Amino acid sequence: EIKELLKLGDLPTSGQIRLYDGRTGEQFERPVTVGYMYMLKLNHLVDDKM
Amino acid sequence: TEFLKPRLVDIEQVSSTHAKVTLEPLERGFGHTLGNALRRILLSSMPGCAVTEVEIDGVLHEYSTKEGVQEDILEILLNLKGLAVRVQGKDEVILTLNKSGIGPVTAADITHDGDVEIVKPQHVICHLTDENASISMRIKVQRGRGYVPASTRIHSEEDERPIGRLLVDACYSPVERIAYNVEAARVEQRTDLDKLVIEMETNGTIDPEEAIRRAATILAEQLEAFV
Amino acid sequence: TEFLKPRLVDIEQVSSTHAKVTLEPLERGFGHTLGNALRRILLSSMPGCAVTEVEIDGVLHEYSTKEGVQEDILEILLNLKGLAVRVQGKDEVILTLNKSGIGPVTAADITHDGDVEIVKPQHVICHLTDENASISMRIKVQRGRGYVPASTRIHSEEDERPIGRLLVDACYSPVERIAYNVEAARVEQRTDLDKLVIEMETNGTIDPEEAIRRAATILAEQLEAFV
Amino acid sequence: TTIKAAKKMVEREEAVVWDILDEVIREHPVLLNRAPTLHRLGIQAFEPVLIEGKAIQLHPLVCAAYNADFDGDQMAVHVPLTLEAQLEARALMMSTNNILSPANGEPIIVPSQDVVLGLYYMTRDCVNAKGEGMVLTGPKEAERLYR
Amino acid sequence: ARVTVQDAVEKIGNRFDLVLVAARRARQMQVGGKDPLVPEENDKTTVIALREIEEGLINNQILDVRERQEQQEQE
DNA sequence: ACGACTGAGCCGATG
RNA sequence: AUCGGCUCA
Ligand SMILES: [Mg+2]
Repeated sequence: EIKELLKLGDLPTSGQIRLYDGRTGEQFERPVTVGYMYMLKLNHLVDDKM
Repeated sequence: TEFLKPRLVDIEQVSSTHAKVTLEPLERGFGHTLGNALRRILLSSMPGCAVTEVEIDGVLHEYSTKEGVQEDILEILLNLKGLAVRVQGKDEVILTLNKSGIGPVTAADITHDGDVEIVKPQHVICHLTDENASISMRIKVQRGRGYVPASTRIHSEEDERPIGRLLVDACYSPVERIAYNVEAARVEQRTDLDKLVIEMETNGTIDPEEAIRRAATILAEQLEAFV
Repeated sequence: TEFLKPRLVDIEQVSSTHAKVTLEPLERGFGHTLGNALRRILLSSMPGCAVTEVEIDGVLHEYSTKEGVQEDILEILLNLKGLAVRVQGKDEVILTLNKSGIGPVTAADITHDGDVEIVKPQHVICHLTDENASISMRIKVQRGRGYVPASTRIHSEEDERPIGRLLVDACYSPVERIAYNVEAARVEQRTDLDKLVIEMETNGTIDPEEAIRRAATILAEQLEAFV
Repeated sequence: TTIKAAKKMVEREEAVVWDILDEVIREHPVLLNRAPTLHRLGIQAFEPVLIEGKAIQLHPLVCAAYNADFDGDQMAVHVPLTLEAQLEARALMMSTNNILSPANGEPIIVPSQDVVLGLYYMTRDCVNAKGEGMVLTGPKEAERLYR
Repeated sequence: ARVTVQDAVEKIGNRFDLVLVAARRARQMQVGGKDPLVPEENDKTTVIALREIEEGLINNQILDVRERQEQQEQE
């Protein structure tokens, strides 16, 4: 189902896409998988651990 | 061997935020050198006008709130943070915002002062509900560069600040997005060539024009130890 | 608002080929801007004199060989490739090399012409064994920049060449190797800060010193349409 | 002029403080510990330098020597005092003696994980990529022909 | 000696008497002044004891024979 | 018939 | 400070 939704917003079915590197402004010699993810700032930062 | 020197052809204004910039002619293997090098300055650096300090009557700390207001203090600090501002002459400026009644609170409700020119006259700052209350506040705007938040400002000073003077982190850097294209230039002399198109998006606090000339100055400024 | 301006600290000569160069201080996110931008010029656009074309009597193609010679044609093409040469006036020059007998064949066995000055008078070109044979050849030297090999010279060109005129790839860039390091520099108010060390290797046709100052000039030279 | 007068210049965060710090950390090593210390490499010495934050940094190779991993971990950090303590921390406990392993005749500090894939990606054989039939004039021409 | 002490270990012999030959030598150049021989390259008295072993000098044979010298100079 | 991991965090409750 | 509670390596 996900594949068939990518062809709605037009983002490659492969999920890997072309990006460019900072430092250099020079290519990445292969498509890299990218996307949106739910992460956590779970408890105990560094501030309470040092 | 003689070096071609690239120039400006046309500036394509699309909005007070967005603008492309076309550049030709650049010799082979130079669209990658500069375009990248330009961008690296254009994000990292660049002197935009932004909000730093605020005071409000009837408020003690940021973590409290004011009656007849939908949004919280930190929320209004947060809405002030992402403001758009312009300054002509002096560096540091003190604004006065006074609005009262029902409905939203847009920036155009601040006193239009001489040097002061606002980019977005329909930006969201704060909300009001009850019609027997208002909000008066002294906001402070500054020109700097990069990101000196409130945190690094609580340890390079010892004369001490008063109560009510809250601190927003400063978003001095104006630009929010940038890229660069590498297309083939058709000059009517040589066909080997390329041309550099730099897309940008911003808050309008610095013009798309100066921005480019101002950054390449900084670039060269660094190169002055090797000539 | 004022920006830090980086300078030269020390030049560490290790050989007439190799040299590191230490640079401080550069603000955060600038060791990547210049070091890269510098290198891109330093390889692809610094005008050194190098070998391009050769003709030899009694030879048809590069894949064959000549009698009384230890080394192969491609091997002698390969030894010509990595030559050191100097030119004063005109751009393109035609040399004549004539040596005969037993032992090696160094460059000092070429006719010392006016504009022609050789850097290494004991470089290895070719070897001879039997003492009843010799080698005569017309070599061609040119000033360019970067790397236009033999391959791009056989393609998108229609001028037909004769038989015997072999092609070596051109090593115009006098520099043969380069990198750049990004280490930490420690001021007593910001710790983010860095220093730029540029390693290089070369044939000595240009000094490690001028090279850097000469390239950053070229860099800035391009930037002069935006100040 | 006293120990206490210095007790104010330290706390004031005066600049000259950090100056001396750089020449103190110069030629004065450290002990770095991970529990469980199942064996002896669980402690090693590493000549530190300064880097600001709340967080400690480390090598990714000795990752394997220690019972270690970067995911939610912690290291206590002792300091060896007497001239001896320092030098014997350099002479023995230091990481530089511990490339080979105690238990067996294999080096424990090996190219773990990522450092690896670079070399495979690099060295990996082929027959067609970008052009061929080349020669080069040493190891130097190669680097030109890549970056 | 900041990177690797492999040359100065096998000079005296082992790694344990690289301590009590250098501890004794790191002690002598910390108290009553004492001479810095191989250029004091900034460094501190920590490295110096070992650094004298890296250039053909300090040994146990040279710390129990030259302590008789400071017992022939104070009469 | 005996023997019971190595680190430190935070809270709580009575000799 | 002994015990009880609960997390992360
Ligand atoms: Mg783990």
